[PDB]
Order: sequence, then C-alpha cells, then structure tokens
Amino acid sequence: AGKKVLIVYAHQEPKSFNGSLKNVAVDELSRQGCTVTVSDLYAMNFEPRATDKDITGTLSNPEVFNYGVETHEAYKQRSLASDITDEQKKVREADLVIFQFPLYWFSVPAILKGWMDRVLCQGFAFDIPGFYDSGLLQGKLALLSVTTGGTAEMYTKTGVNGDSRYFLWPLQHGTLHFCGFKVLAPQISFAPEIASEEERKGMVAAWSQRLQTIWKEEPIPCTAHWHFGQ
Amino acid sequence: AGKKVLIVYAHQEPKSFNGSLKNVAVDELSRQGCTVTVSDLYAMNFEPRATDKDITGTLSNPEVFNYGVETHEAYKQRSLASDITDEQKKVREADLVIFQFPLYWFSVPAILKGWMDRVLCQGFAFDIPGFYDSGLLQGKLALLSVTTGGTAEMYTKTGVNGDSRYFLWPLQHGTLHFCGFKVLAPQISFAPEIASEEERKGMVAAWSQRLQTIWKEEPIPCTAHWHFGQ
Ligand SMILES: Cc1cc2nc3c(=O)[nH]c(=O)nc-3n(C[C@H](O)[C@H](O)[C@H](O)COP(=O)(O)OP(=O)(O)OC[C@H]3O[C@@H](n4cnc5c(N)ncnc54)[C@H](O)[C@@H]3O)c2cc1C
Ligand SMILES: Cc1cc2nc3c(=O)[nH]c(=O)nc-3n(C[C@H](O)[C@H](O)[C@H](O)COP(=O)(O)OP(=O)(O)OC[C@H]3O[C@@H](n4cnc5c(N)ncnc54)[C@H](O)[C@@H]3O)c2cc1C
Ligand SMILES: CN(C)c1nc2c(Br)c(Br)c(Br)c(Br)c2[nH]1
Ligand SMILES: CN(C)c1nc2c(Br)c(Br)c(Br)c(Br)c2[nH]1
Ligand SMILES: [Zn+2]
Ligand SMILES: [Zn+2]
Repeated sequence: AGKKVLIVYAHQEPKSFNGSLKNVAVDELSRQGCTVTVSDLYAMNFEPRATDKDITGTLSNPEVFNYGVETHEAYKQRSLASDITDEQKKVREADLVIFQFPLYWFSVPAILKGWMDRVLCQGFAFDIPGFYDSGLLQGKLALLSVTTGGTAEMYTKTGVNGDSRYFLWPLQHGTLHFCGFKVLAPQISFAPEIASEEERKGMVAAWSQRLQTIWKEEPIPCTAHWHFGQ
Repeated sequence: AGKKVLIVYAHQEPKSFNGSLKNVAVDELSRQGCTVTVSDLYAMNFEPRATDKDITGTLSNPEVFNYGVETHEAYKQRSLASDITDEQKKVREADLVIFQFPLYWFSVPAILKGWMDRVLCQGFAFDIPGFYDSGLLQGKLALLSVTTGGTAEMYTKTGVNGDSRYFLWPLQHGTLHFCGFKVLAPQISFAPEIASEEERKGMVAAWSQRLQTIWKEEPIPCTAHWHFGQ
C-alpha cells in the first residue's frame, strides 16, 4: 500500500508497441492504486549530452572540465541543471523504476543513455562507498522492459545475437546494480514487428498480467553467473 | 595504396586523457602518411536523438512514425539529415574506424551512442539480409579505444565489474560486427585517474607504439567464446 513507480519511456511514437506497453503499465499500476509518473524523454526533448551546461553557476575547475568531478560537486552543492534535478526527484520518490524502450544496438536508445549518464551522478546514485549491493538507490526496484527487432531464437547462446542476457550486462549490472537497485527480471518482448497480432496481444497481456503481481516478485541474482553462466 | 582513418572522438575536454590518446593517434597515423579525419562529437554538438527531424522528405507513414523504417527509406531516397550523411561519407571512405571515448555505464557516452544509432542506418551499414559477416561495411576495420574509472583488477572475471570483454559485447558484436566490420582488439586504458604520472604517459606511449604496427594486426574472432569463455 503506497508504492510509487517511475516509468522512463523512450519511444518517438505514442501508437507504437512501446507506447502500448507504457500505457498498459500506467493503466494497470494506476488501477492498483500506485503513484505513477512517466518521463517521456522524446516528448521532453531530453538532453542526452553530458556537457558543462549540466552545471549552473560557477564550475569547480573552469580550466579543465571533468564531468564526473563537476557533477559530483554540483550535486553536493545543489547546482545541477534543472532537467537533471527534476529526474532525480522522481527517482528518489520512486520505489520502482521501469525503463521502457526499443533495443538500439544491443542497448538503450541514445536519449535514454543520456538520461542514465546525466541523472545517475555521483552523490546521488552512487559513491565511495555505496555501489553494487550498497549503492545509494538500494531499496529501490528497477526493471528493463525492452522490445527487439530480433526473434527469441536469434537471442539464444547459439543464435546470431547470442543470449539476450549477454546484452543486459551493462544495463542491469554495470548501471542498475551498480547504483544499488535490486533488479527485477527483464521483460523482453521479442520481435513485435515480426510476430502475429495474436502474439502481439499475447505479449501486451503478458506484461499487463505480470504487472498485477510485480510487488510479490523476487529480484534476479544480478551476477556474472546469471548473465553468462549455465 | 595508402590507408584512410576515421577517429570518432567523444570527450568534452581537449586536455583530457582521452584528448591525449586521440591526439597521439592523429600524430602517429599522420606520421605514417595515413589520411586522417576526426569527428569531435561534442565540438560538433552532434545530435544524439533519433527523431523525425532526421528525415526531410515525405514520410512513408506520417501517422505512425517508425524511425527505422523512415530512415531506411530516406537513405535510399537521399532525404536523411545532412549531419548523418556527412558522417556516412567519412565512414564510407575510411579503412579503419577508431572510437575514442571514456566508458560511461559500461558503454559509450550518449553522444557517441547517438552517432551509432543515427549514422549506421539500414541501407548504409547493413541490409536485411546483409549483416554480420555479410554487413555492408565489410572490408573495414574498427577499434574501440576505451578509458575506464575502474582498474584492470576490477575488470576481471572474479572482480566486481567482471571481465572487461564482457561489456564490449554490445559494441563489438551487436554493432560493429553486425555491420560487417572486422574488429581489431580493444585498447583499454584502465583507471588513468588512479594512475601515476609515469603510468599515465606509459599508457599513452603504449597506444602510440601499438599504432605503429596497426596495419599488421589481425582482427579478433568476434564470437561469444571470445567475449565470455565457456
Ligand atoms: C537505430 C536502431 C537500432 C536497432 N538495433 C537493434 C538491435 O541491435 N537488435 C535488435 O534486435 N533490434 C534492433 N533494432 C530494432 C528495434 O529494436 C525494433 O524495431 C523495435 O524494438 C520495435 O519496437 P516498436 O515499439 O518500435 O514496434 P512497432 O513497429 O511500433 O510495433 C510493432 C507492431 O505492433 C503493433 N502494435 C502496437 N501496439 C499494439 C498493441 N497494443 N497490441 C497489438 N499490436 C500493437 C504496431 O502497430 C506495429 O504494427 C534497432 C532499431 C533501430 C531504429
Ligand atoms: C557518466 C559517467 C559514467 C561512468 N561510468 C563508468 C563505468 O561504468 N565504469 C568505469 O570503469 N568508469 C566509468 N566512468 C569513469 C570514466 O570512464 C572515467 O572518468 C574516464 O574513463 C577517465 O578518462 P578521462 O579522459 O576523462 O581522464 P582524465 O581525468 O582526463 O585523465 C586523468 C589524468 O590524466 C592526465 N593526463 C591527460 N593527458 C595526459 C598525458 N598525455 N600524460 C599524462 N597524464 C595525462 C589528466 O590531466 C588527468 O589528470 C564514468 C564516468 C562518467 C562521467
Ligand atoms: C525498422 N526495422 C524493422 C528495423 N530496423 C532495424 C535496425 Br536499425 C537494426 Br540495427 C536491426 Br538489428 C533490426 Br532487426 C531492425 N529492424
Ligand atoms: C570522475 N571519476 C573518477 C569517476 N567517475 C565515475 C563514475 Br560516474 C562511475 Br559510474 C564509475 Br563506476 C567510476 Br569508477 C567513476 N570514476
Ligand atoms: Zn549485478
Ligand atoms: Zn561478433
């Protein structure tokens, strides 16, 4: 009772399959009585580039620009750009962060990569200490809901693309785990464009139905063994 | 027949360790008599977002925007935004493409992700069919020159980050190999921020040194086994 969800959504088209997955997430979580917020990156024209614009006022060292340093200091000094801080407030308040995106080059689209780069700064998402199991967003759940062009068969250990778990590593382990998230099993909706309409509805319904019991879920063991082992 | 090299460079600060590695590449490849071009993405204010601004002509379906479909058709029609085709010309003429970047979240900075997303469109970099070993950039070489915050020890199988090769998969296999590139072994310069002055210049000289014999190298076998063992 009282769970808060942030959906970070990265697709250009409301009528897309990604749009539909985001919308049933909103519908079903709202129905449950959850607090729901959506960051529609393309609609926000979210800035992906890590630049000195991300620090307002006076730079900690305006002769040699070091993004990591400058943003760490700016966070501690409440001097980050407001597009970034707006996102951090949403994340701070959320118990669950769902990312909804089409797979671009075995990864997130650049606009969402930019969100990760700029929003998850040191002092906010991680520090020394406080990473992996002890990262600063510990307590929070994160979940990747990804759509692919490639079929499930292509994403097997012997398929052309390798196991889908292989490309999850930088996202689930290198990013989410690192910051302290417990990582819920990814939702992977394989090749909607190729699948039939029965199959497509089946995937949307799978997602809607999964959302019904999302708060009862055990998070994966976010390990090398999980991603690459047998 | 002499060689042409494109360096796609992604760092905000000319005096950075990445800047030094980039300039050493230019110096040494130039010294050899190679033709050298550098895409300095931050200096170019390179657009990372995949949006409908990337097509200028009549859309194939203006009611439901599909980025992949519209960019493929626009490539064939020659109605892609000019910043995209400017990059394509550089890649088309290159024998070797070197990517110089700091590791951001086990991956490329978003501005460089955007270059991959927007530049390597269907029809130019791959076709269906016409991918992986049949990719359209076959005959070309690619090399990732990466700098990390993490130490080499952290990037081992039993280290907290897992092996360094693990995070290369989406880039080397999912992107470069997919487009037909043969992939030269990565240059990873670990933890320059932690390093001593000597170790720093030693990492820069090691890269310069490698480049002296780059045209003698064979590519890696860009397979699951190379990346993950088993
Ligand atoms: C730059 C780029 C890089 C890419 N790299 C990769 C890669 O590395 N690997 C890979 O596998 N793929 C890759 N892709 C392909 C991409 O992942 C897929 O095209 C994308 O995931 C498809 O999702 P979508 O939301 O755009 O589908 P859509 O085309 O928008 O939807 C598919 C169909 O489902 C229909 N639909 C929508 N809503 C519903 C609903 N509620 N119920 C039933 N049907 C519905 C739509 O109308 C549509 O006809 C890449 C694509 C691009 C553009
Ligand atoms: C958003 C973000 C996400 C990140 N995610 C990760 C991650 O997932 N994993 C990870 O391991 N790291 C990560 N990092 C860390 C990042 O990879 C490192 O900070 C970066 O790789 C260091 O490279 P640099 O060029 O900025 O180093 P610099 O700070 O520019 O270089 C270090 C030192 O080298 C000196 N130097 C420059 N040129 C020379 C020279 N020619 N000779 C000697 N010394 C020289 C510089 O003056 C400086 O003092 C992340 C950083 C950011 C900002
Ligand atoms: C639009 N569409 C059907 C589409 N675009 C794709 C791109 Br770009 C890549 Br890269 C891959 Br891999 C696949 Br599969 C794609 N499918
Ligand atoms: C600036 N600096 C030294 C720095 N910034 C880092 C970031 Br951001 C991440 Br995420 C990681 Br992981 C490491 Br290691 C980093 N080291
Ligand atoms: Zn993990
Ligand atoms: Zn490969």
